[PDB]
Amino acid sequence: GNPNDADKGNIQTVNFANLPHNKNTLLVKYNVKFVGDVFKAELGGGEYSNT
Amino acid sequence: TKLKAPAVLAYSRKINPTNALMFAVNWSDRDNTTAVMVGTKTVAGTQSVRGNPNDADKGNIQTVNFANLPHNKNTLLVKYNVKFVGDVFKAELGGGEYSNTLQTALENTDFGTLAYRYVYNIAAGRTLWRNRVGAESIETVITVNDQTFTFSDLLVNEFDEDVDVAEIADMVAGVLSGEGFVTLKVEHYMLLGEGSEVFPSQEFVENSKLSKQLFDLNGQAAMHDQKIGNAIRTIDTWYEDATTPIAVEPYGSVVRNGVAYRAGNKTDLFTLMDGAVNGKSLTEEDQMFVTANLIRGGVFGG
Amino acid sequence: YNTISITVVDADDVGVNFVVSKVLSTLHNKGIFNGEVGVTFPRMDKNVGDIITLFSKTGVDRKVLTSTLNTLTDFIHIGKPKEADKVKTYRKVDTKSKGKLIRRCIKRKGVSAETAESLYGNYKGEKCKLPYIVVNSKSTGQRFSMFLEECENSEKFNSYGLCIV
Amino acid sequence: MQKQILTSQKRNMYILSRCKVLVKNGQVCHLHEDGNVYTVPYANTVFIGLAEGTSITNEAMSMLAANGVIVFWTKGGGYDMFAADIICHLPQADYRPTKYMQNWVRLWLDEEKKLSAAKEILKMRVDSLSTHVHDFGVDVENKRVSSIVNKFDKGVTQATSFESLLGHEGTFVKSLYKEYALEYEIEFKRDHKSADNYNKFLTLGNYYAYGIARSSLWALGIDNSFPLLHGSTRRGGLVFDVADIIKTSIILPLAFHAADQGMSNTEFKRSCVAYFDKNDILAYLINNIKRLCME
Amino acid sequence: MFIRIKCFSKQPIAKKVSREVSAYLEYTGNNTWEGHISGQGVSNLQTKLINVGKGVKVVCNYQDKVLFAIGNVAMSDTGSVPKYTTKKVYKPDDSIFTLKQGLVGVAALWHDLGKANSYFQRKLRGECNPSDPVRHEWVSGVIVSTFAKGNDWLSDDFIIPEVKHSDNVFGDDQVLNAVLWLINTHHKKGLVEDPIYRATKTMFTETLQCVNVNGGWFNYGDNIDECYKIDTSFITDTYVKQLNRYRKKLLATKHIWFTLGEDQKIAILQECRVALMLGDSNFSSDLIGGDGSHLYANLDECGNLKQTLTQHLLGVTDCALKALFTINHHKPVKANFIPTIAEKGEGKFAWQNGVNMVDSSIDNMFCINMASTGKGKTLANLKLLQHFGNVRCSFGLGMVSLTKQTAKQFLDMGVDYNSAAMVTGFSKSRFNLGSESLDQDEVSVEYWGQTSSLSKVFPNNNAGFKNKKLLSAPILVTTTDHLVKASGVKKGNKQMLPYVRCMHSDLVLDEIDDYGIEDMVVLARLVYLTACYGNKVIISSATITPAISNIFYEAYSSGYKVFCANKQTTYKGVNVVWWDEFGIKVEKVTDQFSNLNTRFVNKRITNLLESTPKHKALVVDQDDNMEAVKQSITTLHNAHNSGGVSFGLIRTTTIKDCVAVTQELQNWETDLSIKILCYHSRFVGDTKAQMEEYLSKVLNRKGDEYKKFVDTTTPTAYIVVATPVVEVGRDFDFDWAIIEPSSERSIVQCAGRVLRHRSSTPTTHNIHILKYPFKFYRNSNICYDVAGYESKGYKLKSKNMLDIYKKESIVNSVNRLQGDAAFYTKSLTALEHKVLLDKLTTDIADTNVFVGGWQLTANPHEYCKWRRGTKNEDLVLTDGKWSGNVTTTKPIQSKIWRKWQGENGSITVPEYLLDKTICYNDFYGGYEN
DNA sequence: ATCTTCCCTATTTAAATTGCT
DNA sequence: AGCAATTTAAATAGGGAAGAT
Ligand SMILES: [Mn+2]
Ligand SMILES: [Mn+2]
Repeated sequence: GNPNDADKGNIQTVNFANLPHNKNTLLVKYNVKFVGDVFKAELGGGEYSNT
Repeated sequence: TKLKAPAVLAYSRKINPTNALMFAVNWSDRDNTTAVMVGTKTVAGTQSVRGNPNDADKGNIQTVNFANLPHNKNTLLVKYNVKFVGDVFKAELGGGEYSNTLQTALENTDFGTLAYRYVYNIAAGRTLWRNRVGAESIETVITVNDQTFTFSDLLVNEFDEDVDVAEIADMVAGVLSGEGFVTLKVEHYMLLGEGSEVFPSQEFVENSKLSKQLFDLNGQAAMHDQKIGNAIRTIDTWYEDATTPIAVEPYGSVVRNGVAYRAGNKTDLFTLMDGAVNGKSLTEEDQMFVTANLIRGGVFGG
Repeated sequence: YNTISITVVDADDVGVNFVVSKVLSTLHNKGIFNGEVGVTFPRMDKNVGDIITLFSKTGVDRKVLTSTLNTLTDFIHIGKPKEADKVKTYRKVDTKSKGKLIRRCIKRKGVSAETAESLYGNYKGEKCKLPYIVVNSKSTGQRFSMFLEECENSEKFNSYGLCIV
Repeated sequence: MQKQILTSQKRNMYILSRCKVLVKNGQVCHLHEDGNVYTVPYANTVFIGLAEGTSITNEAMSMLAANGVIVFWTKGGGYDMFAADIICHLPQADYRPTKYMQNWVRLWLDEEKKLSAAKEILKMRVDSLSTHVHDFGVDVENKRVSSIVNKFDKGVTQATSFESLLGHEGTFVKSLYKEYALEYEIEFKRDHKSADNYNKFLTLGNYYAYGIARSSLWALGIDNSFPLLHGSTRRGGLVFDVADIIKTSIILPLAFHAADQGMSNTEFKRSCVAYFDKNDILAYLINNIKRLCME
Repeated sequence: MFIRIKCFSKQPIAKKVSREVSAYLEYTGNNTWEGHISGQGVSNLQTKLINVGKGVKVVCNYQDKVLFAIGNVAMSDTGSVPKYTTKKVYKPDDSIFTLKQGLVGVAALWHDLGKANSYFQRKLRGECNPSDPVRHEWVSGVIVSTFAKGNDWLSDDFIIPEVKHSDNVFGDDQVLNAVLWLINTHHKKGLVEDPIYRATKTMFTETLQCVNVNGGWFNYGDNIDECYKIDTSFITDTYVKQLNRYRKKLLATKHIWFTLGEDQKIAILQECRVALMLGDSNFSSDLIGGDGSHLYANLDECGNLKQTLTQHLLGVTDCALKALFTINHHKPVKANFIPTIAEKGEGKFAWQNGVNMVDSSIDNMFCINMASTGKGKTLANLKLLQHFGNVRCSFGLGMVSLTKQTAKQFLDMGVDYNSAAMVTGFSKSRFNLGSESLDQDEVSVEYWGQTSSLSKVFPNNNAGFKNKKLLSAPILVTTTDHLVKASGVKKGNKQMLPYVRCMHSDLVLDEIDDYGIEDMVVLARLVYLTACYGNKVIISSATITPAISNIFYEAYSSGYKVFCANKQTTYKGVNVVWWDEFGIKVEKVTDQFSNLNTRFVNKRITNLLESTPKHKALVVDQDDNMEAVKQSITTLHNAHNSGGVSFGLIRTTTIKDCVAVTQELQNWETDLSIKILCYHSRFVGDTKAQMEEYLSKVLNRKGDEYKKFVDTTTPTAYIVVATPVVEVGRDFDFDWAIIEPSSERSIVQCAGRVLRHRSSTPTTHNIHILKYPFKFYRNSNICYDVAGYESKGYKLKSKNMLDIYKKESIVNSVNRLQGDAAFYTKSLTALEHKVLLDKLTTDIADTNVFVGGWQLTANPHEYCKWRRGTKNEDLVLTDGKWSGNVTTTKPIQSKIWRKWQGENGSITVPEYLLDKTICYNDFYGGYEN
């Protein structure tokens, strides 16, 4: 929007995460659990869900 | 027509440099890299603040940092990896009713010149603000896809012709115009002298706090990644009354000079992207400026 | 006395005064100010200015000082040697703060530390608001701020370009 | 410094004869060879002319040019049939509007466009007749004048070459000049070196229409050196098209009326001022070149 | 255009103007030029003939009428160019000029006798409070009253006696009382707080006896004894002889003072007070340097002692005497003879030939121009002024932009800046963008003009730009507040410049119905003051109410009685010129104005009624006005649209009402494509101006140029929700309007915003009037008081508009033109007329219009305040950052068509709404949230 | 009374000269 | 060559007084 506050600093703090400069690879660990009984409604009805 | 800009429209940063870690070497002993340590000296002095006149009697034991070269090494070595990434026209938060029009309005961008000026700011020493000052010898080594490039005498203010920067600029423009990435490991060796005081980047302190924080990764002096990113995009010589290259900002604004060069004179990025998606004829320089902003990225919404 | 100009240009990425101070340091370390070359600044209003002006009586040439400031050539400009009948000569004024003179009271009068605090407790603490430069001192290994102000012209100068006595 | 008076609404109009033109005490004036100093209103003058025995100075010419008064010199004709050479000082220090010159150039360089402009400008004299009708002389809408301008329009419509335009130009000039001669019951032959009043009134009106045409062309920045009608007989520049658009409508009936009533030349000067001022012939010519340039 | 310029100047200035006039015209000899020039040529000749210096003596003739006359050249009364000019022409029983001279001279030698107390001496030297306990004008009045009670004040030696503190200094002697009021009110007028005195006092002395020291003079009162111990060092040579000659002048002329009427005495003493402040400020402005010490009056900028009181009194006397002489013996500079006015009006301007039915030699004229909008009312006013000869008038108009519109009309028709002076005294930052060279608009403030001879008697040669444009203007197109201060002010010398302006110039007040009631009262006071010096008042209002037209005629009649008995002429009556677009009528009216005015009104009504009805209004039955607005928008889009595209105006009353209608319509689910604009007055400088220019260029329906400023391709409802800022001074043309009822003149004006430019008659209904105002749900006792003439003293019995208005009605000016006093408690029109005759009545009261006796006091300027508004503080937006408790917010973004952003400017917030955040927003300005 | 003639009265135009650009 | 400053002087306008009808 306004260009007349393009002057002076924006100056704020943010969070950052960098690799340390002795290792060059990022590892991402997670566990994905696929679960069955997918067509049953956990808390819905019993006519519409079975159809 | 009247293609109004999205309020969520943002672009990712496409020149990603690492923090510029700083080491002490000699000029002919370039392999022995000892890390430049930030020392910190204590200074005794009473506090003087506007809001607390009652607390001025006793306190404020402050301990200000500093960083010099050791007294056996005369060369400061600055190591950082600059990562240029492609598809600068992809908006990450924007979309594609406006960003796709930008793709098809900035396809005629000569990325060659854009990349040249990026690699020239990498190599000539724009990333070495206060520690290239007073150095009797400047050297830059760029390692890119198992290719080594050597630069000795490049004046940083004008972007003169040298085939070495040009060679790298080719693959950098091929990345930036297309898809992919390229990584330039940049090591700067500047011979300042025996025990000359070096200049790391500064953390923001409060009006009070301490005098000056120098940038530390794990105790060693370094310089900010965004500060190097300011150096790389310092290519803007296309605003009206362009004297020196400034950092490519959406408003052409430098904070330290107290003036904005492209704000308020219809050459700001936002008017140029609205002109691009409404399809008026852009020149090459302002379109190159818009593509440089999209390489820089940032949220453009309102 | 004939004189030469050293104007700091394109120093926005780095403050102008840092380049001015590095020009002073490089003019000090490679000779130049032997005892007779002096400095003056046309634009001291609140900043030290961006022009160093050397008014040596024997004459300063472009070649010697451009070889001297080979390190600042990226953001320096040197004018041709012009003449001036009167130059506005500055001198060095230094500040003292507490412990400085306390150590003086250790080594001159030979008194103890507590009585040296006693004679100086309610005194001292002057604050110089004059325009200045920030100088690397090489013989004494610490970096400081040097204050300059207007004084009557002296025949002899220091190794920095300021007046003596 | 204000609007500096636009050229189309400038009104004063002179040809100075046997007087050295100078500046006294601020104003441009002319001093005859008896001591008489008559002031020239340079802020409202369209053109001045300089006859035999005239001599203008430097700062007088400057005050005419910076105000924007086109100045010519009447003598210079040395042939037997043609008004040969009139020397004309253009005020170019006033930087002119530009795109009207670009439009005139884009029509001048294209040959078919120059021919098309030649066509419309030949019927411009025909509509000049229709618009500017005098109270004396002939009536324009009689059978003979309408028959000859109809033959002229039919011939200039089917014309395809500039030499055909020159021939039809000659038949048009012969037709009008002789019909006016018939009305005023005289025998007329157009010779610029003749003592007959119908002839030197026509040369005085030639000079008047020349000055009007350079003021109209200079008001839009158009040079005389782009003649859209050219030939062996017709070699004067663009002034010999924008000057003789208004012969047979304005000058030639006024010249014949002045040579019929037969007082001195000054009533003819003042009658040219009166008709160029009342009907706004200068602004009419400027607006016609305006609708020429953007079409 | 053929002109002839004759010059009779002396000195080398005659030769210096000859260069410029010989640059533009031919020389016919004998210092006479004659020739053909253009319109702007005449202007360039004016601009460089006036600026060349003082003493230019130039007369120009276009054909045979005088174009212009530079200087006070007598030139032509009948023939032109005299010969043996000389002095001692008339020398009459001037009487009242000798009376004003004697009063001003006697008072001005006594106006600063009260600075001789020791308190004023230590105030000038600076060891006490600069505010006196009793003001020095009252101390000098105490001196003069004590001298009059002791000795015979008219023929005796002076000697200042021992004076004490007096609460009142006004006795019975009418002339002494005049001198005392001139002495005491040479800085400010006395203010009477007393309700019984304000209720009853009418006469000259009988009101003046109620002017005590507690009306502003008695500030705090602890050093009264030092404020009344006085030295008598004024007894010198020239002061005593000046006092003696002026006192004997008064002595010889005061026999005609008792033969005056109340109206005369008030107007003559107003003139004397104006001349006295003129002389006092003129001598206080300049630095004289010399002094005889021991006593002092004024201080310089350095605070040093200057202007000793004897020569200060003498200087104020002679300056006031010279002020009086130049303001009472001035042939003022008039405008050029505009040649684009005098020809005949064609077509819809053909009624402007009514000036050929008015006498050109009448000394007075009271025009009531009842012509409708779009007929060129201001051009007709200029034509009427130019029918009597050369023009000298003050076009006083409401709003800045209406003065800009009249200035642009004056510029493009025939009037240059050598005759016109557009005055807007705020220096607004509304600039024209796009193209400066291709503008051909934006009338500006330069005024090459001609400086009048009255500037030498004003303080420090008038002023800079603004007061030179005020006083020296032949035609003064101004905002009205630069003219209403002529009737008088509280504190200072701000009365004199519009007073001396309106003394020698006519007054033209256009659309006086848009002003407030007190504003109209002080405007009719200005009309009375203008008629006091024989100038002509042109009122131009179509929707005039008989009450207004009557009280303005009675003000003009009292003023013309002042002017008639002032020049010792028998009063034949006022030349009233009734005027509209259907005819004119000029009658010499000294009595029975009401029957002639109502007969002209009925003739105009019958000339309006056989024309086709252009505004058919239906009062809705839907109680809730929110959904009434919804249903009326749907109905009038389905009935009145131009191929699916319709323009609607929701006229509401106040700002939070406007944002309520906007926020309801934005959240209103419908198949209609509503596109909403907010058009109230609380907006930042930038945003507001942008709305104005856009609206003026999209609602222009005289051509189809608007098709390109809006999207007319898609069927769209372009709705503008506005407050009464749309019904005043806006040249807008809506397809239909939905009106929240506040007053009937609002109904007529918003009817004038529908089909203003077109001539197509509506078929069913083009106006839907709401059932209730929205204040009914907030205050059922009174709801029409906001932007209406309902109030606490005039309450409608029912607030239902079926009860107080016609359900189906053709809305025109007829209901306002007729005038009904009966049944005002259950009809809106009769409520309006009632208030108008009950506030603008033929009485003097204290806040009334015939004010007599109170002009001497400060009461008509305190209790009748011009532009009486609320406290009004100004929250200012500075570069996007607001000043006070503003808090920018976000609008609903549902149907906004156009929203202009703003960064600078200021918003005017009442102090009541300063308590909470005004919450400024880009779409709608101020609200309560 | 009006109007003319004449004497102040100085105010008011025109010429004359001459550096200056 | 035009002009400006600046002198120099001739003349124009006006007011008062006195003499005519
Ligand atoms: Mn006073
Ligand atoms: Mn005073």
